[PDB]
Amino acid sequence: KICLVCGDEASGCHYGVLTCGSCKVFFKRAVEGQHNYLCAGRNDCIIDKIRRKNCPACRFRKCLQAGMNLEA
Amino acid sequence: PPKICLVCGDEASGCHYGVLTCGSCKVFFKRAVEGQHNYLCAGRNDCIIDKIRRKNCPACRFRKCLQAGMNLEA
DNA sequence: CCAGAACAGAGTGTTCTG
DNA sequence: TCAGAACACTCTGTTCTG
Ligand SMILES: [Zn+2]
Ligand SMILES: [Zn+2]
Ligand SMILES: [Zn+2]
Ligand SMILES: [Zn+2]
Repeated sequence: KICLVCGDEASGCHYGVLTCGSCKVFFKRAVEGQHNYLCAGRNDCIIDKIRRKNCPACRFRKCLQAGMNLEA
Repeated sequence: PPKICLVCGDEASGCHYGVLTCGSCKVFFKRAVEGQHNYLCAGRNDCIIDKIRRKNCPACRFRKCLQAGMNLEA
């Protein structure tokens, strides 16, 4: 019931990992797209519902470390 | 040499709300003071604020504005 | 149930003005 | 001079569709 990325209420298993709908589309957009993501911190940034917009670099790292896969 | 924003280090357009700043930090500060927002640092509150990363942490950005002396009083 | 599309909002940064 | 209004943009998030 809890997104393994941001801790928000999960909508199901997306791309191999239990996640919220916001993290689902964020991950796909991050993989397929082109951005400039740069951590302003130490790359330990806290990712939760309120702060997940703060550091997409760390959020995307968490997605990957959680094992999210587009071909899953 | 161009003038430098004391908040994010971008090119400064002049002195805004008491401090030499870029236009983006000018309008960011006004909106932060007047508005209701959720600003919580995801870091240690030491976050780097520059032109590229200034959008990352409005909490640290606002802190820098205040520490630089920005105010609406004059 | 889930992927992707369609739709919509938050926050930002610029130009324009007196 | 600098403060304010307002538009357009990016990144984001929810509802809809197959
Ligand atoms: Zn999530
Ligand atoms: Zn980070
Ligand atoms: Zn600035
Ligand atoms: Zn911060």
